[PDB]
Amino acid sequence: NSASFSTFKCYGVSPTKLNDLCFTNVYADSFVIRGDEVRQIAPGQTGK
Amino acid sequence: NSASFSTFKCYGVSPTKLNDLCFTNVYADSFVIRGDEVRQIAPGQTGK
Amino acid sequence: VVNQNAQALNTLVKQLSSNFGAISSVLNDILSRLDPPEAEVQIDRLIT
Amino acid sequence: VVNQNAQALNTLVKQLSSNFGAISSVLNDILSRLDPPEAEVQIDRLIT
Amino acid sequence: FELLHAPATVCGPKKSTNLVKNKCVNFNFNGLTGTGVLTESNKKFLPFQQFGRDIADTTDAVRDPQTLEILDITPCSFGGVSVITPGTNTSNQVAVL
Amino acid sequence: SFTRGVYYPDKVFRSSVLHSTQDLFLPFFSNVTWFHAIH
Amino acid sequence: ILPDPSKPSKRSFIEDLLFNKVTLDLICAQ
Repeated sequence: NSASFSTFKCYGVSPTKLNDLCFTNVYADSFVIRGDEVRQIAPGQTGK
Repeated sequence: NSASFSTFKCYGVSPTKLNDLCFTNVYADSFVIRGDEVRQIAPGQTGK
Repeated sequence: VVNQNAQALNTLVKQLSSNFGAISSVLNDILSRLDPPEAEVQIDRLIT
Repeated sequence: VVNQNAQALNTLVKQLSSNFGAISSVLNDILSRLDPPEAEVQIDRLIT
Repeated sequence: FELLHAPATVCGPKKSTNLVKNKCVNFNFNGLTGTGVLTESNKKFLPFQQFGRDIADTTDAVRDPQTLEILDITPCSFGGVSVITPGTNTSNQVAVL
Repeated sequence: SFTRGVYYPDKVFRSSVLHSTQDLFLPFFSNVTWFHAIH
Repeated sequence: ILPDPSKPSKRSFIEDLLFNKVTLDLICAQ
């Protein structure tokens, strides 16, 4: 509901269904990358 | 062939076949965006 | 027996009216909307 | 009976020479040219 | 826009070529391509019965968008090629059906 | 509504051919609200 | 049941009766 995020893209599940599912475990990762390096986070990408 | 435009992507019709097709109920819509929302006019996206 | 072969033949003809998930059920107007670089994706669904 | 017994067996191996729309008909050539992340959908099509 | 159901108003800028009658020629009416023979037709269309289809959803009739005439779409003769031979050991002349 | 409320779903003419078509229609033998708007 | 010389073909009195009962545009669309 918050609009403060400028990058919210995922293909595993849909955001609208996050309130109707149970996860049984949650993993949270924190790291810093460059502005043009956001393309490297999706699973199965080309690069370094 | 106009070089003034910066976005000429069509999601249902190839641009080279635009003149070779005759349509019906052709409708025109116009609005403005902030500038970072260009990727959200795909058929099914996320955001605002 | 004569009707059964006719009924099977007629039912085969009806299946040409289904797009099998493509944008159209007719091959004629698909080529006039998609370039051959990307026409392979849509036609392949109809082929299968 | 000997003939079409041999024709059927010959056809099945001969079906392997066609790429079925994929990049190549050799599984090893797929890994040597394109990475697995976007190669698992043509190898899946080869299996089908 | 909408496709292939409503009468076509916005249309492409190509010349209005003269019609060829009663022989196998290509046709293109409101972006609808095909191959067949156009003939003058019975089965009077209603004023708003523009297009036409069949069991296989293949076009069988169409109206001229410039003249109030009703036509039919019929694909002309075709078929396979078959060869009758008495054998290479016999002769070279053959029959084709 | 014994028999009333049938129209062509599309603009395409057909002549005793087979083609499945689903569209909104008025069901037969259904109760309708007959209004009498005079005094 | 034997063939008769009335009709031009050698079809019999029961064969044409059998030929008329079972039957096979619908054929043009195919």
